[PDB]
Amino acid sequence: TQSYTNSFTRGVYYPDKV
Amino acid sequence: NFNGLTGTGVLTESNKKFLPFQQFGRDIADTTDAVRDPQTLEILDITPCS
Repeated sequence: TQSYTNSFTRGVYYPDKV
Repeated sequence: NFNGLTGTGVLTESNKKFLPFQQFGRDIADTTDAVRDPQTLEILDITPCS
């Protein structure tokens, strides 16, 4: 069910249009 | 002026790979070096005037 993996590189996006 | 971004220079039509979410381009020195046409998709490099 609800396990817990770490967020390796998960968690970055693009805050720009540059 | 294209989409509120004013300036002065010479356009030279580059083939810079702008992605769909990219409308402006800034160089290593945080200086504008390329832009997209708000109407068409041509990528024009803003080169400096004489």
